[PDB]
Amino acid sequence: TLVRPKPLLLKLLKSVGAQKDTYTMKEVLFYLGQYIMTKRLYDAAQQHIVYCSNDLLGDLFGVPSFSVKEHRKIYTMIYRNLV
Amino acid sequence: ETFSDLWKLLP
Repeated sequence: TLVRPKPLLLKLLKSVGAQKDTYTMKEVLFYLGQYIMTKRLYDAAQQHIVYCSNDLLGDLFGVPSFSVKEHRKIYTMIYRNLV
Repeated sequence: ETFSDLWKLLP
């Protein structure tokens, strides 16, 4: 089943090329991954940590940083931004 | 451990 992103998540996915209004979780994760790489939000010395405190992604997820190794927490954060 | 590799392990 497709999901519908809330307006701010949708803005972020659109900034990396997404064109739809509805997505699979696989597509949201992909785009979110592209976004973090493009804006260089990961620590280049400690790659599993994403520092989003001064970025839109911080506003979206409500956290200053997060770990890519904490899979359950990433999905929780994404889910709050889906209808 | 690279971001790209590690992110691909989410699903």
